[PDB]
Amino acid sequence: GRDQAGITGTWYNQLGSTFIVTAGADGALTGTYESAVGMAESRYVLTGRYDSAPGSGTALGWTVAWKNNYRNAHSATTWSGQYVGGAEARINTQWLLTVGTTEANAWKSTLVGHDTFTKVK
Amino acid sequence: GRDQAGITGTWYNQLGSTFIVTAGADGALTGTYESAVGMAESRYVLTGRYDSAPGSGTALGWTVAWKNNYRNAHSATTWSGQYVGGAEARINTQWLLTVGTTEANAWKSTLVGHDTFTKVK
Amino acid sequence: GRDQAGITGTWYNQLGSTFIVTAGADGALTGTYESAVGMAESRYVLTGRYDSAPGSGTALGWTVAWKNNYRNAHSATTWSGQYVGGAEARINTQWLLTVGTTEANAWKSTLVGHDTFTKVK
Amino acid sequence: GRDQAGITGTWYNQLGSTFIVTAGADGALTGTYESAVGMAESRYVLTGRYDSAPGSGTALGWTVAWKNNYRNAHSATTWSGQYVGGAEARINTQWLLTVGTTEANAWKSTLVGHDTFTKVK
Ligand SMILES: [N+]
Ligand SMILES: [N+]
Ligand SMILES: [N+]
Ligand SMILES: [N+]
Repeated sequence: GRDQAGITGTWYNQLGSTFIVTAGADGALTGTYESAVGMAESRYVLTGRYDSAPGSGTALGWTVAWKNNYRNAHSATTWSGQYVGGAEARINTQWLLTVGTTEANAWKSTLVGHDTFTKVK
Repeated sequence: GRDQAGITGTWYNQLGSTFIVTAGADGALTGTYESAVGMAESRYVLTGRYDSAPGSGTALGWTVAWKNNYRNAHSATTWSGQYVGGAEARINTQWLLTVGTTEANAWKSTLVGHDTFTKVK
Repeated sequence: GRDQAGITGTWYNQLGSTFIVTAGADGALTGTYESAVGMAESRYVLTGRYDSAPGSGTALGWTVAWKNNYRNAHSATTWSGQYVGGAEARINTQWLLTVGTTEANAWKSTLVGHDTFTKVK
Repeated sequence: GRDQAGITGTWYNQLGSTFIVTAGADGALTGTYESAVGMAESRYVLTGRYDSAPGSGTALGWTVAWKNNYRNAHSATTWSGQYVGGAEARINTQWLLTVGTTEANAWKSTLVGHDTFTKVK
């Protein structure tokens, strides 16, 4: 993949969170995510996909379900965005966080936000 | 997983699209997605995660990168939502679709929408 | 405005909420919104804008701050969408609900959802 | 309103755009928005609402329909967010931009993004 080498590795967001990803030649993303905010402790599995054949950014997305051996926040976040390489490489994303709720509370089950990931803290 | 059996199988959205998923005991989602709208032909790989231990819905998300052996739309969609079981089982989602763009066009790179998936067409 | 007459009046969403709007020739929307869900009782002021000169839908949006003489939920919702006329007229929207929070909690301050409004309940 | 004086005036986003707003004691926002990106030239009317009685930010939102005497982009943007006062005052927002489309293209009618407004450029 064009940006396979650029994506693989460790990324940090504006809040302190870290994620470590391997991009496969087949478009796969696999790794772990460690949050700095919210009901999250330690690492969580992440999986996703990217465009392996894009001047344009490389579109990608991934999911974390917020369950590991220390916490279950009954929720999942998806990040959708694009990787931009270079000396100031970035993964710029928007995200959706859905919490498991009763049907009566489903209208308020999904938060939206944005994260910018860089190679340095 | 509590809803592993409920999630695994074939789901249809309000637009005609189909997706087929296997939920693993470990929280993994793997399968294929076939769209009915947009720049999409045939099946695309999908991967995601769900809460394996939630009255509450089961939070989940998944990603499709819109590249296969017939099309490359240089884009990825993530769906975030919850599975609700029963006779009228549903996966209710919001989604984010990011297109790879130049930096100048990044402000207009992400679409948002919603899909409701059911077990019958 | 092309759809001024079509927009002006009373609309109902899928949850029971009601809103009453006047569309001005100048692109203004003014009216009241009464919710069926959440921390809301009675009517709230709404204001917005629409495209007065669009086969295409008419783009529009409006805001409600959730403060009236009975409740203050320290929050505001914006709806963005389009009006489609005809025998089955609809206003199809996505919405963002932001709650006032401390800076530490700002990452979780905005909910996202969707509402479909029709002329009949 | 607690933050009426703090909100009233001129704000600049990260892209260069400017908006000038008057906050009324009754929760009204009125003013003009001038974009730096997209199909926009000169000023457009904006209207919105804010929480006049919130440590917490002040929730607010507003709408711009992208029609003036120079351009009609057949679209409207809503911003939802919160005002935070102080020496580094900010209005932090998410936004939804809906374009008028045919029914067949409605699934791709709404863009999502974020803007941070400050009192200095
Ligand atoms: N965010
Ligand atoms: N949608
Ligand atoms: N919703
Ligand atoms: N954005």
